[PDB]
Amino acid sequence: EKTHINIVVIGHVDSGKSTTTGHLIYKCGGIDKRTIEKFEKEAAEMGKGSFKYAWVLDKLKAERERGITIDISLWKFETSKYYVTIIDAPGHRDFIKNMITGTSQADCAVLIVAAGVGEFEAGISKNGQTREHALLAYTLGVKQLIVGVNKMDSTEPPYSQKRYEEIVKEVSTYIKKIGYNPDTVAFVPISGWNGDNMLEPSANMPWFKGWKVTRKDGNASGTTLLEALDCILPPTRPTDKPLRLPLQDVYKIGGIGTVPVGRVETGVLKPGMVVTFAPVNVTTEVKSVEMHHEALSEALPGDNVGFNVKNVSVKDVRRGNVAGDSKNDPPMEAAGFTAQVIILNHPGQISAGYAPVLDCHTAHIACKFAELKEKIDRRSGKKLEDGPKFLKSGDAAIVDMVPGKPMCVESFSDYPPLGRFAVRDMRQTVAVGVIKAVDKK
Amino acid sequence: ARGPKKHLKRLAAPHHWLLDKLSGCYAPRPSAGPHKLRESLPLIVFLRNRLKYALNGREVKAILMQRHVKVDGKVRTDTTYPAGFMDVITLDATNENFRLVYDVKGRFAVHRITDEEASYKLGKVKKVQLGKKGVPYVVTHDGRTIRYPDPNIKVNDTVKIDLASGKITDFIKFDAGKLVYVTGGRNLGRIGTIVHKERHDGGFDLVHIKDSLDNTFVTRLNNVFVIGEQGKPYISLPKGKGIKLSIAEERDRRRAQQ
Amino acid sequence: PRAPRTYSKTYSTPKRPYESSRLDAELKLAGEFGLKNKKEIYRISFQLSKIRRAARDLLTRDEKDPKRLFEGNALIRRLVRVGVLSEDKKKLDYVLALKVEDFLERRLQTQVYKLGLAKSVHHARVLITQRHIAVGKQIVNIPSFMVRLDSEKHIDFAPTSPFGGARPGRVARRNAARKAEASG
Amino acid sequence: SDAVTIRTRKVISNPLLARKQFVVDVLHPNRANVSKDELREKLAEVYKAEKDAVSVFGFRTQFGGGKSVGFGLVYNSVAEAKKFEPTYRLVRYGLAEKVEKASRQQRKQKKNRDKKIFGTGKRLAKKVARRNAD
RNA sequence: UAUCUGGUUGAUCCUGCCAGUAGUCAUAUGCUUGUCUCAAAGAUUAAGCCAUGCAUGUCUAAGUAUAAGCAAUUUAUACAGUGAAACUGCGAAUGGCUCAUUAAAUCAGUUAUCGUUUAUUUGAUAGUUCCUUUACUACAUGGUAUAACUGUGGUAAUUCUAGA
RNA sequence: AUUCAUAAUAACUUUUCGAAUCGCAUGGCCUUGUGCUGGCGAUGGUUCAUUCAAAUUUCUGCCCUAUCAACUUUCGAUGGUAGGAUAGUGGCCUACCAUGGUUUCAACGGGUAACGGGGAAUAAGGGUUCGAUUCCGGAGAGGGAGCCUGAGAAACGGCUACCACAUCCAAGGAAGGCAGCAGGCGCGCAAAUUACCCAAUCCUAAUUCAGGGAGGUAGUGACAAUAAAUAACGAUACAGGGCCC
RNA sequence: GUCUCCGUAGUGUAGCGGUUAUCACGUUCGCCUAACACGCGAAAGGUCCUCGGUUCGAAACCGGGCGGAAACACCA
Repeated sequence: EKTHINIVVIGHVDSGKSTTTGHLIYKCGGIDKRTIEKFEKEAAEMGKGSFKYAWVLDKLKAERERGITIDISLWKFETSKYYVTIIDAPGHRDFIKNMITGTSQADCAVLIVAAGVGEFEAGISKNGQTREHALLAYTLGVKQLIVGVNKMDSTEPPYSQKRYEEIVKEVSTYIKKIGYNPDTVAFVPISGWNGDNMLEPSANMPWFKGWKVTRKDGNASGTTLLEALDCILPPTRPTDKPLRLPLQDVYKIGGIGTVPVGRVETGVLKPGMVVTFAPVNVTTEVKSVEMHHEALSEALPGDNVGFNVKNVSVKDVRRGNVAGDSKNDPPMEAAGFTAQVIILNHPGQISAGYAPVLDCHTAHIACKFAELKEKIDRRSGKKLEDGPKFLKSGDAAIVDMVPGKPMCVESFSDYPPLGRFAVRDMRQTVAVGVIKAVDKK
Repeated sequence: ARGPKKHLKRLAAPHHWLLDKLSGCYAPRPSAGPHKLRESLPLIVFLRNRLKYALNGREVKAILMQRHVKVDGKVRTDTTYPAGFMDVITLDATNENFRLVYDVKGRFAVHRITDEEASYKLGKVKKVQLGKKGVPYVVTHDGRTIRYPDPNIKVNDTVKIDLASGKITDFIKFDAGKLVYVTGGRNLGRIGTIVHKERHDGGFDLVHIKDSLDNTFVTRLNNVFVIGEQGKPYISLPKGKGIKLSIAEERDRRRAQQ
Repeated sequence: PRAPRTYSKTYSTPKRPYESSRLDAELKLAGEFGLKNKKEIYRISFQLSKIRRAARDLLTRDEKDPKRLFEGNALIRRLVRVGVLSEDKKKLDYVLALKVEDFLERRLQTQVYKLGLAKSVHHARVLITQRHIAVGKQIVNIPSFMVRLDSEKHIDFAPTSPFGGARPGRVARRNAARKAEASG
Repeated sequence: SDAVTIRTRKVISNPLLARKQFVVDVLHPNRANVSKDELREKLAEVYKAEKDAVSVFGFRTQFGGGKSVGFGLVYNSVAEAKKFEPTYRLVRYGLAEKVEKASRQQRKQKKNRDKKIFGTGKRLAKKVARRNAD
């Protein structure tokens, strides 16, 4: 046998992300009955009985008390076709950077959409996250995705049809403007809390015939969400390139040294291999590697593997570095880089010195635009003007920008997953771009 | 330490074994037997480093297991058998009988004896007692117990054990004018004649043994071994016969040989 | 738990390391005998101190002393063997009158110069280290060999050396092949 | 390879081990070394034996080149060679085949795992399978 | 290789100390680093705490097998060839690591056991044990299980164990 | 030097040992029979001696302190008698009796960045300092106590209990002591691979075969030591040292 | 990693969305000697941590980033 893929999940607040995620993990051999029954008892004492499924991924004390997904969390389950692990996105404008960290380490995406009356209109609004989360997915390199219409029982009439057809029509109009073809995307009606149309075909809604997709590789037609998870295409894994794994976390595991963990964006990580973290500049050797409490020999691209360093420290190591083999061309600090970025509406004007929190890959940092080289056409890199005076919404441009804080970045031609980024300012996605050139240190 | 020790590092082994200090950190500790570990020679070192017949440890084991050597009539099969003074190893193959006799320098030798000489072994008795049922017995240096001995046999004499039958055939009394063999001490391996002795009834009896070259030395009675009368040795003496030449005389001997 | 190996330092640093008179003396000796490090002079002086100390301890003992005689002739025989002491100076008193130059003369570097195969002591050093010179039937590449008046007649070019016949050599072949191909 | 001139030294006889030991001195002028199969081949006819009856080890080439000193053994019979020559040298030339007993690590783990069960384990295997079938 | 020097004073001779000098199986660190041989290496503060994987098990010609294990006996009708597991007999008190405790204590040289134990070895060493000892009793020879194993199983777990 | 070894008397034992074990080759006598004799061995066994040991013990010797001068004996201290216990001598313990024993010739008490020694650095000699660390003799398995088995343990890679730690829990319960080999955290100026092999040196078992992180090999390694590359040699342009014209 | 308290010349550190300044120390400058010294006579010294908005207008209104000052977390 079975392949390995990686999914992330996204959506508006109270759309039922963690409820749909956790209950789907329960159905597909995630945890036994006494573990989730314990979670029902503890959450009933807290007062949040509905969040018992959401608790499975939301393990922190602040998350369970508030009933809010603050930071991302990992959990695996084996489908009929292959292995897969989920990224539980926050779904808040407060924690939008944590979503960007999670979606950047994801191949596919499960866009959870609320079906209940009033909640869908709030989700796809100016202030809502349904517009933002779908836009941020295509920005970071999630080419293929799936949309899931949640809370069919809550909506009126429950498990009806029209309401479902209205949501699919409303999403299809918006999702074309982002870039995703809604013909290739599958639309599945589900209920996360009830457990309807996720594993087995639903009894409450016989009206639903079945979703369908029309790709170049192969067509698929499934009844449930689980079959739609099987129909996701195997991504292109660049195994031959130099390693470029931006670290995720660095743990100090009991009786086995320091253990750096991160997805192999490019290359093949293995035990007994020296690595260099980019911004801090710390060289160290890995003791061993693991993925969801299971050891590995070869950490292939797109994997939740986690090396472990040695002969150094947990502080020398850090979330954000690139273990480019100390033997191969390692990741270096970027003083200034040529990174085009197109913008998605900055309320203020974008001139110079403007340092938005560039969230290239898993790292967010303020970057000040040294200047604007050329005003460029919206596509094909066509040069329109030489040396602009200012820039506005709905316009492309190449721009050289200096970070206000030590950051590691790389060109799009060398590393496609590394080269993607977005821009944020005034609590909104002001611009989106890709880096073509970069000056090393 | 909570019991006996079965190990011997290759730094506390007796120096007369002529073992190196680089081939392993351990030494072939002799098993319990007729002689003490510090006054005997294991069969492994004798066949590997003295006769050079065997190279490795397993070669000695293979030779021993094949029923070839015969120590004191008995074939024996232990690689760490403590063969000491007055021990004769008989080899059916190669037609050689080897006798363990100390040299002048302070080690063992490879003295070859005829088949007739290997039929008898000299033994210095240590204790004479009246055992159970009133039977007298003697305790030789090798620990052999011989019942019903000659009444004239007393402490500190030497008997001629028949080996094949284990019976006493001749006894040599300890008195002045007796050729002896020093076994143990800084004066070991010397052969000379007894002139007199101071009794010293407090322990450690001393005897003044005189060499054939008018050289006299003092050795405790526990380290002596009478091997015959004056001028007639009951055993074939090793080469040199314990002249004990000085460092000057040895150097001239080498320069007269090269 | 194996028996440790024995190591010893073969040189003694001077107590006064900062003195013009001694500094120029070793520079003259090193240049004349072709020595790179002055530790080589430190080494050869250390051996001189040891034998002088041993010989001095012998001279405080009476004549016809077995210890003095045996070690005395053994040290004298070794010195006359290696060639630092002449045959008529075997009296245990000239041993204390040995100098560093006498020991330095016995080095194989100086003997190669003396027999006339290097034309310069520095060229003897490169000949020593490039394996073009052998002792007897053995190639020696150590400058300090201390021939002992018996192998001095056996000092000759090694059979496996381009200078003494044999295969012509490396840079010669590259030049020979280059000119042969140019002329062909 | 040229003017090998295999000269033997310190030859001894052991009817105890049915072998003759000798420090073999081999000179290799203008040639690097002599392969082990090379000395064994001409060791056969000097001692009037076969190729598969001799054993040589060592052969540390003398510094400078042109000389090598090693220690050699000759065995009278093939069966005597099997029963006396160690296994590592047997598999070395052509005499036997070294079967891989996995390695030391897995053998130790298997021994400990077999030590954790008291008996053959056939009844234990069927009992745990029946109990843990569901 | 039994060696000194600089510094109190305007200047001198002393006492006197500081500093310089060289070495360290005395370490730590810095800069640099091409080769051959040999080779120390979690002692100093923490004898502070440990994930995980190993570190002692074992048979011959010769203690016990019908593996309902494996080849072939054809010299073998009871096996008698090889032989897991188990019972049994030994070993596991050796080795390895550390220097916490301890200042006539340990330990070193040196005595005694005529004041004791001693597996394993080595050399020797039980004509006398049927007790109204003539029927009281097999002595070309006695009795009793039990493990492995077959099957029933229990606990979430253990080198966990029961009943037949 | 013995009430020593040993022998014999009169008894004591609920009674120790005095072969119901095993492998090969199977041979001789004839009163011609599963009749009677018969070898080379292994295992075990009571006692003695010997050996590998173990445990006590004679004499001498250990750092700094008197801003430690008296210590020990309540409830063991010194010695004697007798008895228990020990494998043995013995206040080792008990009952009684006597009041002794040590000390300025440095007792006793305190500190020790104190296991001791063989040894290491340093020097003419004298000596000073260090010595956990490859060898020998000791102590410990986190701090103590107790015990089975076995010749031998007061054993911890054997158990039992308590305290301080700490692991798995479907909350009843169960499993542990890396100052063993690697490796992890902490500590600090300060110290290596979670590798390979029983090929060597040995040890153990029933035993030639098997096992051994004992050990060896490799890797990290500028702790310390040995030797030793990085350059030499001709001809040309100058500048010389004796000397020839 | 999440959450909270502060950030202001050189040291001090005030002070207050239509506007950043003060105070001592200091920092220099004319002062004398020979260099001084005290004695003195005068003036050089802040993107209000960074970015982005709110903004007629902000450092202060708000939010993001960093720095420091405090917490709780962090079994591939």
